[PDB]
Amino acid sequence: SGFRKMAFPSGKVEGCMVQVTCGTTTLNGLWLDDVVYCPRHVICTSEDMLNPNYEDLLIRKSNHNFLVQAGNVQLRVIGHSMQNCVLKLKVDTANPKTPKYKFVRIQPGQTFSVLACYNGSPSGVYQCAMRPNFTIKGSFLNGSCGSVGFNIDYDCVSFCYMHHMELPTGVHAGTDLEGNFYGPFVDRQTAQAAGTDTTITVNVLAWLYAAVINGDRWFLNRFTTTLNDFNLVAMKYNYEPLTQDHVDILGPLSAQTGIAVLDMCASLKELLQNGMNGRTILGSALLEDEFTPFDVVRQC
Amino acid sequence: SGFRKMAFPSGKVEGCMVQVTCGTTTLNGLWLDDVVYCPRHVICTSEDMLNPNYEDLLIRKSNHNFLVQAGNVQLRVIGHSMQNCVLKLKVDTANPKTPKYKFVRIQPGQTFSVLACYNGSPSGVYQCAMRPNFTIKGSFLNGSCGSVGFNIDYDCVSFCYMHHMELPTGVHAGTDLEGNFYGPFVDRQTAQAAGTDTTITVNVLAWLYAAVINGDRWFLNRFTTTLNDFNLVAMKYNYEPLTQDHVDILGPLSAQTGIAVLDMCASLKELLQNGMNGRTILGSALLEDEFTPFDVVRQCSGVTF
Ligand SMILES: O=C(Cc1cncc(Cl)c1)Nc1cncc2ccccc12
Ligand SMILES: O=C(Cc1cncc(Cl)c1)Nc1cncc2ccccc12
Ligand SMILES: [Cl-]
Repeated sequence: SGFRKMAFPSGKVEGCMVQVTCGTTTLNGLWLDDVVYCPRHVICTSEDMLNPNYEDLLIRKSNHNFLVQAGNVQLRVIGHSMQNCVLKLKVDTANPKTPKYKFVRIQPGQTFSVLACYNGSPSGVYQCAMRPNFTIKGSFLNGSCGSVGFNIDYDCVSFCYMHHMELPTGVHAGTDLEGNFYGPFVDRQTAQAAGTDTTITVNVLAWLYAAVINGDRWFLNRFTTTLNDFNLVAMKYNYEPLTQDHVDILGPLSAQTGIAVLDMCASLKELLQNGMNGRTILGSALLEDEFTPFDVVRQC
Repeated sequence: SGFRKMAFPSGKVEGCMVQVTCGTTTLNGLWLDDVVYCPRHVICTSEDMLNPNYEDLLIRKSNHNFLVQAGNVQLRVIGHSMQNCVLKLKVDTANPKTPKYKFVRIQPGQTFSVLACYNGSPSGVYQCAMRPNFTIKGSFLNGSCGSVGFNIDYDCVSFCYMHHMELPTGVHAGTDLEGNFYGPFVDRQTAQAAGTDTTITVNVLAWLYAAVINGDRWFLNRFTTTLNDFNLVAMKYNYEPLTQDHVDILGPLSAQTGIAVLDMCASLKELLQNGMNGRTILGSALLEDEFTPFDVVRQCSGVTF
């Protein structure tokens, strides 16, 4: 019993964190096999942050301009290339602690663990979700760039995020491990704003199922709803539309608890209308949307 | 920016997790040097659990009755002994991944990271606090016994908790690494109930400072209070008393934000008597009490391990 925001154990990722220095800038890199991946903005100066020409800046660099430190050992860069917004530094040593891994691009609503790092050293691990506006609500200070988001599948690490920047509202933007940004963001200091965020509806429903599995039933009601009526109500509270894919994904939780998805959708509509009235669900006074249907099944 | 419930990086502890099997029971063990530590209830049957004589049950066991598995390698047990509610299995191999470590007993209100394990394999890591009623509000399924709680200080792991059981309310009880239970709990299948819990006041204040550091100031007010008046109010809402030690510990956060501790207590007093009024603090509609003053400083200053 119990329901916690739970991150994956970070050990497999910790053995991959290195420090990358280029001139006066120091950030984190991910060392897998003989390649160190890091945000390409490590090559930028003060004059190169509004409109950097990364191809132009990178061509002026030599391998010895990149200082890579893995623990107290300096690694030798023997090649460099850019793939979208990530810099790939070929090193003369394969990381002996390289886990079984994959690079996966995730969709909004998906969760992942973040190993927040500074100077190539892991400082904390937390859990977050890719918001519908493609930002993440992380906990990051200056120097955290290059920190990664991941999930674990048995013994395989799926790297899904690399931290690049903090937007004016304090939220964070980054890329997959192929350097493709999540969202309409660019690695430039030009004025950028995250779109209005919305609640991840499928995740809230999954968390309501987690609460039922844990014995919390106060919010249940005798009503059901059509998918369309639910979506008309949901949109008014800035909740993401619930698709037939989401209904299908909630099938196993629906089968386990005996509460049909549209029946739970009517509970959610009622909660949105009434609030909680001094009550909590799984120790929370707000509807939690950073647990996917997959997370709920795994944890329960 | 941002404020998350953040656990310590679990790698140093992951390299210590092993699976311990005794008869039909399988749980987790902590392999440090040449000793595997695990809950002594691994030697119990369902009947033994009802009223166990652990000295009697342990004397009947031989080293070969304990199957210890570290990854896909079986370790050989060469000795066994009991220290309070923890079983210590001497193995013929020192764990090459043994980090610098200490066994520390924590106080209620202190936080720590839990590496939840099943079959000697780490499955998740989460941050929690030792409640004032000595339970932890964890997330554990059957097979999680032997999962450990820890903190990291520089490169040293301080092991502070080992999971033993789930109480009827769904909360969890366990011991320090010397086998001494936190709280008035016993390792027996019997009627046990956690006491009425209270809010960790010093931690709520630390989290209010974290909110101010992150730009959330709506709850601040012009008022201050005496420590006695605050404690009279706090006692009424099932909040732990705030001591002069807690006030001193909140000193650095008070200096950084410019809000005296008793000034933040007057904000907390008003939050208690009046509620949040539709507002949130750090994305929460409840006052969070599972971040200590040290956790707030660590997170808002980026300390690494
Ligand atoms: O945002 C940047 C640098 C940067 C700026 N403009 C564009 C790019 Cl691609 C990168 N860094 C930071 C990341 N995360 C949290 C931070 C908290 C404080 C200060 C800096 C932080
Ligand atoms: O509580 C026990 C076994 C036990 C029973 N009586 C006394 C002792 Cl010392 C130990 N196990 C469990 C621990 N944590 C979460 C669990 C969720 C479901 C089922 C079992 C769980
Ligand atoms: Cl402090």
